Amino acid sequence: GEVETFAFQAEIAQLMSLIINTFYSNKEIFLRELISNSSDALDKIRYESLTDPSKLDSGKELYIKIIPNKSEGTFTIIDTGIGMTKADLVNNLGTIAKSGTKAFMEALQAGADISMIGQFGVGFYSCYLVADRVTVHSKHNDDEQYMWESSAGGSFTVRTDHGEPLGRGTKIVLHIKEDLAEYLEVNKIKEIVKKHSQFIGYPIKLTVEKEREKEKKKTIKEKYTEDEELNKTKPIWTRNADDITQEEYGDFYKSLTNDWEDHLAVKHFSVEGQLEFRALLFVPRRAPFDLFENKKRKNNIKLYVRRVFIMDNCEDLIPEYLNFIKGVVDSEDLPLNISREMLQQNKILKVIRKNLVKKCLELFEELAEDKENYKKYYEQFSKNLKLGIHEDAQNRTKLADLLRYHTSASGDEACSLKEYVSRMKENQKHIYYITGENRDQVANSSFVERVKKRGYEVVYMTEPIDEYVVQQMREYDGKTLVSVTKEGLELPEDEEEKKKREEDKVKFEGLCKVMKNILDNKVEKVVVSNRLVESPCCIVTAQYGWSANMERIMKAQALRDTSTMGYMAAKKHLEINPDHSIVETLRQKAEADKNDKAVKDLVILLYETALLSSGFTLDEPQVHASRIYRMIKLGLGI
Amino acid sequence: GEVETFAFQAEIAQLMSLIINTFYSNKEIFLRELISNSSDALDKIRYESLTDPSKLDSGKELYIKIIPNKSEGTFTIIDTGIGMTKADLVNNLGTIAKSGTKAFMEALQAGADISMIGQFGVGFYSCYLVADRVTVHSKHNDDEQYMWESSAGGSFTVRTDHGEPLGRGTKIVLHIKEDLAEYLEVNKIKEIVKKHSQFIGYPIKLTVEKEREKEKKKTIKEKYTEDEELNKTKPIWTRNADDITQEEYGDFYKSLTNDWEDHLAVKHFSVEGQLEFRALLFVPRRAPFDLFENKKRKNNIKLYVRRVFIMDNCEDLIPEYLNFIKGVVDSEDLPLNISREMLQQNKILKVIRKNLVKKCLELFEELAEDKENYKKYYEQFSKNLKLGIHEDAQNRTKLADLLRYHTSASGDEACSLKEYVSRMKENQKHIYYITGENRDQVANSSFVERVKKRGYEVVYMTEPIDEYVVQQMREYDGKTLVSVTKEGLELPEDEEEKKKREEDKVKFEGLCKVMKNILDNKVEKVVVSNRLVESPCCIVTAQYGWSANMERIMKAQALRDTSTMGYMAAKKHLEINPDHSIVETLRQKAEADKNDKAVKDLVILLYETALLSSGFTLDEPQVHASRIYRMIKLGLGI
Amino acid sequence: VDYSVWDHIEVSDDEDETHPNIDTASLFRWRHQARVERMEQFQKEKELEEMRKKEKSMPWNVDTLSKDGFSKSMVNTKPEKTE
Amino acid sequence: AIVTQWCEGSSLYKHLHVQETKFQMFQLIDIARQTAQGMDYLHAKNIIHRDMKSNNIFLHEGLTVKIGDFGLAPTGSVLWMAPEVIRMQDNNPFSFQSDVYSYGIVLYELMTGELPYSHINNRDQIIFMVGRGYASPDLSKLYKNCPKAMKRLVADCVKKVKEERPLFPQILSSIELLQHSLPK
Ligand SMILES: Nc1ncnc2c1ncn2[C@@H]1O[C@H](COP(=O)(O)OP(=O)(O)OP(=O)(O)O)[C@@H](O)[C@H]1O
Ligand SMILES: Nc1ncnc2c1ncn2[C@@H]1O[C@H](COP(=O)(O)OP(=O)(O)OP(=O)(O)O)[C@@H](O)[C@H]1O
Ligand SMILES: [Mg+2]
Ligand SMILES: [Mg+2]
Repeated sequence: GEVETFAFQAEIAQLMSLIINTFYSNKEIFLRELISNSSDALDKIRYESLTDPSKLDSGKELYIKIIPNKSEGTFTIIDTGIGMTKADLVNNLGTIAKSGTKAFMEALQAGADISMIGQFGVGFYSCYLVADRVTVHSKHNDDEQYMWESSAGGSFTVRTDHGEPLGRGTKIVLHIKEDLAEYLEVNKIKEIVKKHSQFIGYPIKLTVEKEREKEKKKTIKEKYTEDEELNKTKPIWTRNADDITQEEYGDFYKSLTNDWEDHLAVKHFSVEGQLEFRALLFVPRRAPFDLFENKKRKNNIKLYVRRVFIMDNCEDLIPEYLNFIKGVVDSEDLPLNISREMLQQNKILKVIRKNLVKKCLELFEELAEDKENYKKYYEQFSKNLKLGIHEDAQNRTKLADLLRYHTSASGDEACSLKEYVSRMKENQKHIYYITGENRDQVANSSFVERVKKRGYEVVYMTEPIDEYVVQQMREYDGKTLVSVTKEGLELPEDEEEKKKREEDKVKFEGLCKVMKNILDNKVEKVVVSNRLVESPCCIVTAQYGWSANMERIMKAQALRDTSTMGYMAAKKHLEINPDHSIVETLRQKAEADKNDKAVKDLVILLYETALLSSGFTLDEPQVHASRIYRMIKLGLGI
Repeated sequence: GEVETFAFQAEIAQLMSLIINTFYSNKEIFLRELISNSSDALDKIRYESLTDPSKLDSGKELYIKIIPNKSEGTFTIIDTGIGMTKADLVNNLGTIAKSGTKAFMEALQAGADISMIGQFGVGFYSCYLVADRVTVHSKHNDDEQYMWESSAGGSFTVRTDHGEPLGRGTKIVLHIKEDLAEYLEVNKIKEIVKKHSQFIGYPIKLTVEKEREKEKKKTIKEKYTEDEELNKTKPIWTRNADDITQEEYGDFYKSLTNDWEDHLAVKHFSVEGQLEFRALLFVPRRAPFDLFENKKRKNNIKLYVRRVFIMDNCEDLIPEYLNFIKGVVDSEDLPLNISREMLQQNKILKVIRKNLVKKCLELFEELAEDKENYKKYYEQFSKNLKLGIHEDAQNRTKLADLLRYHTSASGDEACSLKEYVSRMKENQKHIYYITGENRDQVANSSFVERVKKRGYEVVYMTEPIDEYVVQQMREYDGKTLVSVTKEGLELPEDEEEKKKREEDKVKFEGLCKVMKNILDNKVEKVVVSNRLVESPCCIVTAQYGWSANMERIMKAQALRDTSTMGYMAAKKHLEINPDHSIVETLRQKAEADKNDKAVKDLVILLYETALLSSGFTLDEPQVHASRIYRMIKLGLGI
Repeated sequence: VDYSVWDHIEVSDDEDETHPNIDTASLFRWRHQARVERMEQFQKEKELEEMRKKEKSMPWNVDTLSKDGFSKSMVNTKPEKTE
Repeated sequence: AIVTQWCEGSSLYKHLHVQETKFQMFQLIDIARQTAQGMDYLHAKNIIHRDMKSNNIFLHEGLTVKIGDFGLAPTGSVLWMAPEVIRMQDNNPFSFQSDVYSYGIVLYELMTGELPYSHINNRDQIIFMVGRGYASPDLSKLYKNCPKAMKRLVADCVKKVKEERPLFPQILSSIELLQHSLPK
């Protein structure tokens, strides 16, 4: 055995094609890397000045300038950074997968308090995505100005420069491809800078050709106007929160969201450890008109690493019910892909996701102590809190305390469940709630008669979503959620009340059979009501069937499946008031004659009224209407 | 000037680190690349033998064999493909960005049947994602057996191999890192192969732990497991449609979807031209029970390029109303990124989306010609058709013809709209439709009284989604969709009818005014009804306002604020029947006495009844119920 | 560019790993309870050289990956429908 | 615009012991298949269930079946609990094959429509026999149209020897071969 050892090799020509065509999906990202490298150079020149100010003798202004020119199709970037020596330019620009920035950091001491962007050493070549020929002008203080040029053909040319003395920094010149001329339109440059480089550490200038008359009309027209407001919004999340005024937060929110109104609140927090990031969140004052619209974007939380933009709408970072949250997040250690678009470990997103939800819940908890503002918050975003109940089973308990409702004793004020339990008697074990369309309907229902007359407070449900939330919200603070519209509504009664009820059953036993055989199929059982006081009869629902308001909501959804609606359809029970005069008269008449047609008509009409009073829609409104038309003919004498 | 030319260079170690950590998010891809390369070698020897049959004298069986070894932690891949010469070995494994396969097709002339996938020359290095050291046994027909070994440390070792004779092919042995024993799990391997390389055209045998039932006289059975194929399901889409029978399609569909029933129908096709791809489509016989559950995979068409899996769901393939479609798509020309996990050009996808939507519409059109199968299809997927009406703006025209509905004269069988166009009266100009909750409730409505008596066919509307359709489906074949539940219901009238109408208006004008005074704001106006015979009065809606069912549907939604949408809610108009005895007698009473308490009680009771017969809810059921309870006391003399 | 640190992450409430015939909330709760159980038995077993290796090889989780760097939360006082 | 729907369902226990819905033979077989699949995925992720019963499994909308549905989205009920769990002898008698026995009682409910050991009104007496091996699910009460493969499968699942109860992939394999022979 004789072993031969060889080192790995690389094909330059194929590598160029790979990095050009298979690395970057989006063409516009070419500008991000150029601005990143310019910021790299500016940070380099700045840092050495901290030890030797004489470095800035060649120039004291730290800036970046973008000078598009449609006439020659040249997109030129000039910055005043460290610059290049000949050794530096050859070693960095000629060597793929070699980054001078990484070597520079590894040369610096521990704890330099400067973090930089590029590490892979291939971001620069992304300029070839839109440029066919690259010329670079650079000048280091310890060297002369040189010329760098390549056409991505596997070779590059380097020569000395005798042109205008740039002083210090770098001048990148890209000859744009013919069909990529859209990037010369100033609007897209502003959009790209705001989207990706909104928060760079140095001001970026933009020189635009707006006027064509040069120093002509009455006034002096200037061909170029220097535009500075490209990165004016400084990243306040970088500063300590204790030194930020509320006006600063409002200005940042207005700049980011283009809102004319201020925020409702600001949540700021950072995270330290292996996964380190900073976050700044805002709550808009008005609920958007398209908050729950399906065709639109899921989230508005923007992701940043080392102040560069990565992903705008990442579905993995927040759930749906918190989509209204506005803010940005910046990190420093996220492992990026070759294009700095995704993460090489997607489960990192689900780790950031877990903490931000908790922070948003804490912020919403911090709003409740001020009732006035929390009232506006509830008005604007009642649905989002409720929608989170049904899906976020993890945070259901905490989100429950953030709920407010009208009650039978709260008046026009919305009251929390905590107030509701705090106002309850010692003997009551359940939260009595009623679902419906409006507060007055549920207040005036015949079911709440005995409930109200015995002094037990009842919550009023008026929104359609209330039926969904109470499905999971079976009990709050150990108190069961009991709807009085269902059967088995238990009220604490004395021995005399039980004896009177039993006497009612034994007196009305045969009459209940008379009703049951008269109605046939429409009612499963007729029983003496323990919830009515004045109204003769009412329709109550089964213990585990759908409630009256529930099935109407179910029957009105456009996309639900009808194969199952047979199973949970509740069975109708007809409760009868023992002490009503009409029921006593009907009892006497039925005892006199079991076959009275008039008694049959009265029973059918009374049940039809009972369905309407209980909220059930009539199986056929026409027959009830015909019965009432027949009756008023008798009352008038037709 | 002195111009120096230099060729671009690369750093090997940093390039290796980039390939390892930056290009692949998930580690499981290393199996995909290995299977791809083994299939490449197998196709190489196959094509060579197509010209020289003696090439296979070293081995006749073409396959890939996997030999996981949990004891040594060695994941052994053995395929009987083409071997390596020493020059090929070094040039293919030591050179980054060099693909011997790419050189292979670049060597081949045009016209050869080639499904090669290996192009970037870097997929082999993905083994280092999970293996610290790569051991390769190779044996070409024209060369001896050699050993190649490296630990990604920038160097590799080459020596002659003198172990077990391989004859021909390649034996890759990976020393998997200690943290990645998951890839030795038989279930994990099966999952990965079925997910990625399920349709490789060569037998893949996976050999695993012993099959011994221990009781020598004891039973031992097989002291290993001989599993012969995991890719049993051949890619039938590659075959022509004419040579595939129904049983083949059923077995293929059951294999992919794990379904126990067969397909309802199959559509198989390819698309040629500037882009080539194949598509095989299945419609299940039963609706998926989670078709509109939004938390999971929206689109269920799997994507393939050159028969290797790319991505399972892209929202740019099918819309939401086509979530039930099952099938796969295979192509040959899409340029993938370096990771092959995402398609760099999204413009193509929209063309594919258009074509697949068109062809699915064609398939649905084919189904309608066979009623019984189409009746099952309509029963199982009626909702999705109507959602396509709502959202698919372009295909609404053809999508509408696929709707079947029960009509007043259709009995129990549902009828298409075109069948309604088969049955106009010559004077009839509008497709009359009525909305409601049940077929019976709309069959005998008071609104359809005159419509039925005049011989005009009507359509019964019972599903909640229907009101969204009539919002969008305004006209069909140039015929308007007019509801009889709204004002302005224009029915062909003769001179006698309009003469009687004017006489009735003159006679009842004062009565109309007095009811307008009594009902005040509850009705916008009172007019004499031109649609009622049996009902003394009914409630109609505005010309452009909601219907009662439509308003119920809007206010029953749980995610919409009714206050914002409330501006559109229709005004209520009371249409009184001129010939009704009740109306005439009430007119006589009102003329005799205008302030009669009996008259006002009768009119308010009549309006409350007319609300119910019109599908509207009562503003307070309790007061109406109390009105009945008071009245029937008079009947009982209470 | 070593990315080996982050490749070991376990997140329970992940919708991507869900089964259509299992209640998603119940599965998430089951995963969470399993996580709680494994870290609680691990510390009891902790209270040895082989013990030292498995802690370094555990998938990082939300609780252990990082800690809070405290910042301020505020409420914006501005008159709604001002005079 | 259109809005969404969400997760609501009802249990097998209510459906069959209260509503007594007449599930078709293929429907019962489909519930068997989906329950077996959901069990296998639970076991595929080395997860153990300890309170299998018709109460803890729900029929969702579209006849979706969701295990873990404690509600619409072992408290007695020993008729499903396996005998080796009942004696409480082992510190943790809960196992995959105990779940096999419980799911076999689930198939007993599917193919009989009545609780096992119905002739007994005492729970502790049921405890005493089924724990000691005196009582077995009465397999004669299965429906008359019962295919033989499922009958043998439920027999295997209710076999008192925990090791003999075949492991869930074998259950699913047994169902699919019979399931493809259903149209007979
Ligand atoms: N304006 C500049 N200022 C300083 N160095 C520069 C500049 N432009 C290019 N370079 C050097 O040339 C190499 C440029 O490329 P690239 O932009 O390819 O690398 P990076 O920015 O360092 O890494 P990454 O590819 O991860 O972004 C850089 O790594 C840097 O050393
Ligand atoms: N088992 C094998 N049989 C035959 N050739 C092989 C095998 N393994 C590696 N090679 C050769 O090594 C060269 C490199 O391939 P790698 O597998 O490195 O990338 P690719 O298959 O060439 O392309 P891609 O990187 O796009 O997947 C390949 O082009 C192939 O010719
Ligand atoms: Mg770079
Ligand atoms: Mg490869």
